[PDB]
Amino acid sequence: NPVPVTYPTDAYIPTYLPDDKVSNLADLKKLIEMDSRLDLYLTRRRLDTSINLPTNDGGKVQYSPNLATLIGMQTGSVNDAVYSIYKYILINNLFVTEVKLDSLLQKVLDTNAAHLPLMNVVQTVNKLVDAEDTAKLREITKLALQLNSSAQKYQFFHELSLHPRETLTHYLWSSKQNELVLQGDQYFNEDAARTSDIYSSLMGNISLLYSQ
Amino acid sequence: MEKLESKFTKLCDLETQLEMEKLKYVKESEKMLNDRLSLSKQILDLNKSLEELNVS
Amino acid sequence: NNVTLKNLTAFQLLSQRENICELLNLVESTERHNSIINPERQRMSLEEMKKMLDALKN
Amino acid sequence: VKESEKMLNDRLSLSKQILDLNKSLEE
Repeated sequence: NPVPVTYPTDAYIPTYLPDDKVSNLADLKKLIEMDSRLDLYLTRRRLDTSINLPTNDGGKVQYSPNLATLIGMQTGSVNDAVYSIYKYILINNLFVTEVKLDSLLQKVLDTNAAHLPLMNVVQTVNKLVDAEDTAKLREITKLALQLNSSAQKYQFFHELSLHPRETLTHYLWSSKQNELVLQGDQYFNEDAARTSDIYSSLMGNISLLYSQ
Repeated sequence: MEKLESKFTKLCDLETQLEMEKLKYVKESEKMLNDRLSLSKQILDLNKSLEELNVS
Repeated sequence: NNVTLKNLTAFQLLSQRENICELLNLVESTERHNSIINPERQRMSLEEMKKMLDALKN
Repeated sequence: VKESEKMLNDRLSLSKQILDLNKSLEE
């Protein structure tokens, strides 16, 4: 899960500006898409796969003379041990698909059950042996919001040129409907709520409360 | 443009890292090929010497 | 963060009035335009492109 | 990889034969 942050990470980079007055905006879109393709190639090579130790201080382990018959070697890392043991369980077709233990596995495991899960098999196997990019991504997302602000002011004044009668009545109604919201919490301030001046709808409320 | 050059030098480094990884699959596979050739030769000599003896 | 109804409603009015009082030519906002176009970022950035474009030719 | 799997299978199938060959020690 991705961690939530306290600052905006990206911006939409609006596209309602006239593409015949402001130029090179398509250049910006091409550059952003190219950077979006220049890191999909990096994240891929961060999950890169490598095959460097099929067979090839605590990285080297001496195997027992018993397990040395299922490996072909007497020393090597633990990775080679678990891998070659799995390869031996796979080549001889021992998994039940119609693990069924072989004859030499009886000795290497010191078990006569002749049938054991693979989990226990590898259990016995063990038993036998960066900062500047954040500033750049905040500086860029600090300009695509300034662009997203100037574009909004252009959108407002351009939509004011066309239909000014429609925008002005909206501004006057937003004003007459927002100056009322901001003047709704000036009644409770602890220096005008104990002076008995606002207690002489705070009277029908006590009727509803007492009934409640 | 500056962020692009920043994410571009990463590729400039990754190219050398990839070609170095590629140069590790030519000096290592041929070693196993030579080991297999030596193994087949000495196993031929060993099986011949074994057949010379009574046990076979 | 930590925005509320009052902090948002008082922000919408500030944005509407900054524009309306600018239509009436009552607001002077030259100390805000002298942060985008007038600073040397309009010329020094071009003086950085004038050399990056030439570095990109070899 | 195509060469490593060949070497691994022809190395794990050679000890299964070396063991039973050493088992022939009565001659």
